[PDB]
Amino acid sequence: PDPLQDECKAVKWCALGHHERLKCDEWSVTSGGLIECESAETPEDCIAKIMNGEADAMSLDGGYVYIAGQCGLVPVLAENYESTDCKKAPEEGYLSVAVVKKSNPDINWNNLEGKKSCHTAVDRTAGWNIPMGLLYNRINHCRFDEFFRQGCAPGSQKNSSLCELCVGPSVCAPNNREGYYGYTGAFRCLVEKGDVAFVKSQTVLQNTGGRNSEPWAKDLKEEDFELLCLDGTRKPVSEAHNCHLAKAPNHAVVSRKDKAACVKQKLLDLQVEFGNTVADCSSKFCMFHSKTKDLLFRDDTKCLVDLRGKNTYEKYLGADYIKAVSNLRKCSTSRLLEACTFHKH
Amino acid sequence: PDPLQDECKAVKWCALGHHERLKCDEWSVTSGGLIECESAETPEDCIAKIMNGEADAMSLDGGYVYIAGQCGLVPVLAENYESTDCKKAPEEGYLSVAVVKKSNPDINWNNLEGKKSCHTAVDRTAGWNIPMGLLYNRINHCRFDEFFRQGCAPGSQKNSSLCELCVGPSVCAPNNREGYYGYTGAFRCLVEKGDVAFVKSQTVLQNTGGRNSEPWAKDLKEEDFELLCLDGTRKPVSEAHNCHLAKAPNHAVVSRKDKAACVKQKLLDLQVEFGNTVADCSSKFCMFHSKTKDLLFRDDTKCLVDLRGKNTYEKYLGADYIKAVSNLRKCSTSRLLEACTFHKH
Amino acid sequence: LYWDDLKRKLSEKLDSTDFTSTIKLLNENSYVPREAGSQKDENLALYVENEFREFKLSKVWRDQHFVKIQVKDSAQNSVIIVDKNGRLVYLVENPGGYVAYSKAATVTGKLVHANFGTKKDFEDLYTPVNGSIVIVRAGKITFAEKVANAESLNAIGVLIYMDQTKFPIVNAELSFFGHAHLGTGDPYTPGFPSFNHTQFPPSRSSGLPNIPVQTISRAAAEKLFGNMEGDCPSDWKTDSTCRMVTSESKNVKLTVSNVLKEIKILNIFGVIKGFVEPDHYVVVGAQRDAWGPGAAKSGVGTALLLKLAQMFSDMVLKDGFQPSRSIIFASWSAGDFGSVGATEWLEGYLSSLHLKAFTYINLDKAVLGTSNFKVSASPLLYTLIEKTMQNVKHPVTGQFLYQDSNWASKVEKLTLDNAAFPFLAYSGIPAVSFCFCEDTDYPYLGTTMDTYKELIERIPELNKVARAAAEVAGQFVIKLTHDVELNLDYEEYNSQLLSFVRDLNQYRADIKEMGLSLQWLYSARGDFFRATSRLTTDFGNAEKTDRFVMKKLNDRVMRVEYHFLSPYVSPKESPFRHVFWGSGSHTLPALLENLKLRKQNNGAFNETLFRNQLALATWTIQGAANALSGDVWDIDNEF
Amino acid sequence: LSFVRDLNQYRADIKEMGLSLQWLYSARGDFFRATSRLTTDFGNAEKTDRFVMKKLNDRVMRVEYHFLSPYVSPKESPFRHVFWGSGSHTLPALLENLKLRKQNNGAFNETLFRNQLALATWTIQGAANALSGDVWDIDNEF
Amino acid sequence: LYWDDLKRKLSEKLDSTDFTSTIKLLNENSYVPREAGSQKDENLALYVENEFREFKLSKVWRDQHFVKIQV
Amino acid sequence: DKTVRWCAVSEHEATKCQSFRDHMKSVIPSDGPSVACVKKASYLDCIRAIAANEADAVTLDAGLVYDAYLAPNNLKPVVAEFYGSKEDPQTFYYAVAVVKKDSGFQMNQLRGKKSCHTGLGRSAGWNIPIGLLYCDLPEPRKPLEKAVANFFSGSCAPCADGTDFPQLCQLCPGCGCSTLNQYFGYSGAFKCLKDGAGDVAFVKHSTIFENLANKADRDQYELLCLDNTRKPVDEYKDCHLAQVPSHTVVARSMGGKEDLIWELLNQAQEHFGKDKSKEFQLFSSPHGKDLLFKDSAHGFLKVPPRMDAKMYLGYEYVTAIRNLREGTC
Ligand SMILES: [Fe+3]
Ligand SMILES: [Fe+3]
Ligand SMILES: [Fe+3]
Repeated sequence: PDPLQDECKAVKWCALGHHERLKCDEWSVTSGGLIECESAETPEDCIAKIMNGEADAMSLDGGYVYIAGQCGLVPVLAENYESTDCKKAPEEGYLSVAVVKKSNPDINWNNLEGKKSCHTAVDRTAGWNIPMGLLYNRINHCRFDEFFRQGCAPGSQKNSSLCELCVGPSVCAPNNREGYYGYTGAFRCLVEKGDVAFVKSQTVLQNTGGRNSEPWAKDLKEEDFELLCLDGTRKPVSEAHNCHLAKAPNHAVVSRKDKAACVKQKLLDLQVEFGNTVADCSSKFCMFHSKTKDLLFRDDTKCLVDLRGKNTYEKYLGADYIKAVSNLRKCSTSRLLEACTFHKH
Repeated sequence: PDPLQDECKAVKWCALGHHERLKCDEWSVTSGGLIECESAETPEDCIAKIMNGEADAMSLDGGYVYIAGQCGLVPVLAENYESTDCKKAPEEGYLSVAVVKKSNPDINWNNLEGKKSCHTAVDRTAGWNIPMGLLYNRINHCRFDEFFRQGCAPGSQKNSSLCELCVGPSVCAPNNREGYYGYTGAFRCLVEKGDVAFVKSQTVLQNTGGRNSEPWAKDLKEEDFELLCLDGTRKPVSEAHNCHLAKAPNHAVVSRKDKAACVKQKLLDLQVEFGNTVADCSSKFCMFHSKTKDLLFRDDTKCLVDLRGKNTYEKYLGADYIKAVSNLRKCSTSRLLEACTFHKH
Repeated sequence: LYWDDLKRKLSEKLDSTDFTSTIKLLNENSYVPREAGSQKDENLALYVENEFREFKLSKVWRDQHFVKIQVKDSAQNSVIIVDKNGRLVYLVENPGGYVAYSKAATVTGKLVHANFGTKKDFEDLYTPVNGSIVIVRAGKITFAEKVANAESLNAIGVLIYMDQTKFPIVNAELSFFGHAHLGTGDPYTPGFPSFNHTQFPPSRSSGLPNIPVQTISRAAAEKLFGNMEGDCPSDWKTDSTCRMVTSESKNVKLTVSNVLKEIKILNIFGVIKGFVEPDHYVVVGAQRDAWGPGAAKSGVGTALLLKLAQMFSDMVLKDGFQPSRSIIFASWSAGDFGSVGATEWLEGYLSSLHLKAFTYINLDKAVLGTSNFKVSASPLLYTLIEKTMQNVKHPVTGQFLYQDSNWASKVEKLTLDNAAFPFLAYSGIPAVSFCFCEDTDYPYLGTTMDTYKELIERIPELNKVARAAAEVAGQFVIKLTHDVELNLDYEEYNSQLLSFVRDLNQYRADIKEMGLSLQWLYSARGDFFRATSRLTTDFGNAEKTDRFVMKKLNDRVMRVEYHFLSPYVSPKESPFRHVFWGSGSHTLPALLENLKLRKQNNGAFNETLFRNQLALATWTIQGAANALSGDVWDIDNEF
Repeated sequence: LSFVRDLNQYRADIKEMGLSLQWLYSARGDFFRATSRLTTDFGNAEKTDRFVMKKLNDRVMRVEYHFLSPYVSPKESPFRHVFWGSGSHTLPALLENLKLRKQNNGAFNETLFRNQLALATWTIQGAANALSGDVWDIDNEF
Repeated sequence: LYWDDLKRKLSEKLDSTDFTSTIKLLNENSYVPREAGSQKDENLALYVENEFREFKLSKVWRDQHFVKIQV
Repeated sequence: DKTVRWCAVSEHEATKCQSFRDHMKSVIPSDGPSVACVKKASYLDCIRAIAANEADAVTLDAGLVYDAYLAPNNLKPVVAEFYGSKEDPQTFYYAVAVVKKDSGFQMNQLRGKKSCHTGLGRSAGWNIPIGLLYCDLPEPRKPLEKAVANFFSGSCAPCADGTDFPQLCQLCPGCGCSTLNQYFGYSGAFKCLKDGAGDVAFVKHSTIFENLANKADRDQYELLCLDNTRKPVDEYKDCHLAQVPSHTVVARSMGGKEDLIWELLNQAQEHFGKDKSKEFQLFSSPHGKDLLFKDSAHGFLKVPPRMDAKMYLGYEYVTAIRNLREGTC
């Protein structure tokens, strides 16, 4: 590395499963190789690839951003959902709610013990960290798979209760090959087998009113669902604002310190030709648009915004979130996190 | 080998080079698998195969019969050349002569030192043992490749003088892939490059008078050649009887003691349908007839006759022959013979 | 442990295993009409899958596939006697079963009776089939072939029935299921695997009939003959009742309406990782689907597959058995349609399976009687079959399977209708396939009568018999793994090759009229012999301790079988490339078969075809040699 | 990947035709893993176990050869290499035919493409199953 | 030995080898119009063959072939 | 219940192993785990033996843990040593470079000096210091052994090939890979310096305290810090080359008896850990230092389920090892 210059030739992206891979390839061709694609079957494996430079960048939910940070990666750019003005600071975060069927008269916050649950995935913010930590502070033990009777929390142990509702070909995988994986998957899970789904507040709207055209969701109505409020009551979905579990930091892009800058710049640039601005997404390529749901980025992603000094995972996620995930540390089952916390320096 | 019976299902024959192999195959098919074919590139290798039961039988010139015997094989049946009555005892042997061109006025028995020689192969009776041993008793050393100036004695060291006249694709091999190999090859060698050929007495006749139709021999005349008599004179070829080096035991079939009987019986039987009796050899199969020259048996072979008690190589070859080959023991270069004489019992 | 140990252990384990129970269990209504790609099918599939898991054996997975199968359309298929107009008598019958992949059509005309599906041979009879429906007995050959020949002679429609002599079934109102595909597996994915129907959906005729084929009940056959003038010959090792041709006064009309139906085949695997060459397997398969309850066609097999997998896993964990090479059991599906399941799997490793699987055993139809013990395999497994038949004692007779009076045992060639055939003729994997067969083939075989009852009613000690079958199958596995040296008879091919050269020399005359030298062939045959002689030597000089030098040799052995597949013909065109056991003009036998025609002085002999046949068949063998060693760079530079 | 990319520029045409083009990605991936294992097994193996190394180098030695279409006869089309060969089996040849689709004329042989893609897929697929995946590639789901 | 060694060695060996001479030698009328399957051809062939033998390298052989050329 | 076949490297370890076997017999019930001892000549033979089912366990320095993980061995770490105190267990230690007082050279002036290493491929004795000097080595740097042999003017690098790299065994002829070589290991590498055979010893922060009881004897030595200064030996926390992971016991990936290994060691530390018994000590011996386990260990911790060597060692350390092996400057 004598007086050298320019390692920022191309950015290698880490993609889960098949679909994210396809989307990445497409993004590759069209960029003229500014974006390179590596793949893995799990989020943790993707973070590992980036740790050891087998890849450079991926976008992640806050919960996984925590793991990534304990493993030495840094946040580079945040996903902003509220505005199309990409110069805005990162939002304070999205709303995390608990959703049930209006059909079901008895379920409430203080009633979960025994019911059937649906989660985006283990270790995600809205699907796990927020709700599980708030329940933990109530039951003061960690056998969540004994609190709920049954569930689908992708990334859980293949043979616990919490995998009994899953379906996707790869049963219970923390990726798209599990049907009930993600914000959408957890909603469907609710529609079809669970009593409660833990997801983001915009989820019901994005999947009712024919906005989602899959057989299972085409005729669904926003009015068929309610939210669980912490105080025990129930409210319409249009009331998340006054009936949510907590705020959740936006998903963020991570890399290694060595390559953060490179990564930034190429993303900010690529956004100029492939972000919100693209009027039609079936003609030209769209980063924030996904053939399926939420590939590489959240489909409701508007802008990738600079972090304005919150260049550290403790800084970006914020105290409150850190404090909450830490309280749940004792229940982790993340093999990558134990790995990243072995060395004593 | 509890009280068992009948190992004489089929006899496996060892064949040199390509041609002998072809002939063997042909003999196989037609027998309905009574004869099986194994192959090797040298006589010694064939004897080795039989020693260690990789094959069972092959026919051999007296010189090689000696080696075979020192290596523990036994003679089973002899090739008879003089009569078609296969119940006759084995002949006393064929005549071994030295032949030159009438063209050449100066060569004689007492003149060989310096000339160019042609030999059937090293270790054969007419091509080597008889003539070399009789010369040895004169020069009392073993550098025959320094007595003759140059030669073709197949089976000799690739880079001695004695390989300098050879031609066959495989230069100097002790098989058919050397052109100047055998009774015929040595004659041609004489015709084309040598001054003396050591062969059997019937050789000139079998290859002159259009009896041999190859380009090199079609116009040759018996009268173009003479024999060297031990007393220094020269005589026409029709005079071998009074102008030969010595008698040579007939070629004989060898096997191991275990399988001698089997071998005999199947040969005697096969002779009934495939020996002299076959009126036409292009229609039906003939043992003693060869596409080329002398494959598996000598083409002048008439009968395979029982040995009448000479079931031992010392017994069959006879004292005189043994005494002669022994005197040459010190010049052997046979790797198989040293092998067979290593053990001290 | 040593062989005796494994032999002794495997025996007592076999001494305490109820095969009859499982053969029955695989008969409960839970999975009885387990047709290909049916629910029952899928039921047993998951049963096996779990059982394997329960057996605690290593990795075990599923193999999904979407192939086009043919089924009986809602419209009824039927045979009816009718003159040059309308049906006078009655609709012979509305067949209860059908011949898959049969041409979906309907035609009428004369009705000839060519004993035993023409056999291709039998077609050389008096009455011509030049444009007329034909009747044939189920026997010597496969429907596929029966039909194929019929059509090759320009016939139309073919009826297959089970006569009384050949099929001593009391009930004559019984109907059976057919195949009709002159190949193996889905008839639209030759050499390459299949997809959806939505994607790559060709119709057919890609090696399929193009002539309606219908299975007929003996009763129906009776009636047909009833309306026939001709008289059945004694040459036909049959018995009275049948005719040769329908009575001129009138003819018959065949109407078959069948439809294709995309189903989802499910192959179930499960291996037992080895300890030294963990990546060299011994595929042990067994058809799992069936038309009727197929207790024989599919029961005994899967029964053995399971019980047999149950043992080895156990032996490995509890008894200390350390297979040097991994074992991989597999229960195929959609087998009634040409091993569609197993074949499309192979289709998947078109050029690497041989690098993985070194032998394929097959348990299908393992127990069908107690008289004979037929055995079909690749010469490479000849000595194993032999030495094993010398270790296994007949279930009924207290004596050993091997006939001590011979030195040359009888081994049969694999037929187009045996899952083992594809493994050997297409994937180049040596394969064995035993059968406690009978002089007469099981009758209830392709019919709804293949029940566990009528079976055991016809084979009282079915348990002991199945046990034996499970034993010879077991030893094969122990043997193909126990030792470090891969024990395959690569020598037997020298003979197999010489035999060819011999038979070919019987035409040296014809070979001469043509400028052909036929010299290059001997060279190959020889260039190959040496190759084997070195391998056969290198082994002896190598130590069963140098995992490296041994691996380098065993791999050479593992190449032998595969390399006899003509590398000059495309799998997509002619899937069975094996010059010795395949099918096509590349076939070694096919060469002579064309040359024989030379003498007939007619045009039947295609000279240009021969010229190549020989030419390539030579380089095929030649290559087989250069690939089997010769220390690499074979130096027979002279010639 | 470059191939897959250039091929996605016709995803439109690929769509007019019932083609799913999904099996190709699977192969391309089923192959990627294959190389990732090999690339791993090497690191974990010691340059002292002549055996485990030989078993690996052999796999590497298969890589190039296995990209030769095992569905075309050498006697007919000798340059079988899907990447550098010459013939309709050629990977480049596939796109080259598809390009003609847009020309709305008959220049595009659809049946030819269908196969081209179909086989070119299994060619790649096979290349994968041959390059390891620890043998018996277990992506049994799909 | 290590790469550097082999690299360094191979270099000095390359530092002392007259390629120009041999490029010329292969121009003497002994083998000039060395057309395919010509005598000159066969001449140089045997030259290389022997040179290899002279180089004292291990096995060295010939590869015969009869192809149809156009003239 | 059942037997754990411990792999002992050479005589001294073999002696301690047999005493370990005997003492556990006297305290463990008939239904508890027991030890059997298998003696080999080197750690590498212990690694093969475990893979071949000839033994079950052996404790290795973390740099050797990487090698043990590689095929065809595939051993995994199951129990880790910890240092410090039972009160604040440390699962790491410090690699230091010890030299004599006033010898007058800094870390940037090592070329031409004589070095004492604990053993080829070990964390403190080799991986860390050679990793730090790598680009100061002359090309060609492959093979590593040769560049190292040309940088220093003689070394003792136990386990290295003295036939191929004679300068590496110049201070300990033969490069013996066990305690029969008096300059082997932490204490042997220190003895190599103290005896005056070498100028620097690449050891751990506790080595000198385990070897010199008097502060006045210890005042004769110093540490080389990375900033090209020197500090006293008490000041290792601010003058060390790196922090490295603890030594760990490894076992087979299949039929490995990891449960029994933990069971045996957990009981062993309870009966025979620091200050527990007057009869036998797991972490010391009259027969030698660091036999079977390091004398500086205070106990054991069970490694988390199915953790592989790479995860155990951590990205950093694994990266360093890799970069030594191919490595580009
Ligand atoms: Fe989220
Ligand atoms: Fe003679
Ligand atoms: Fe250490």
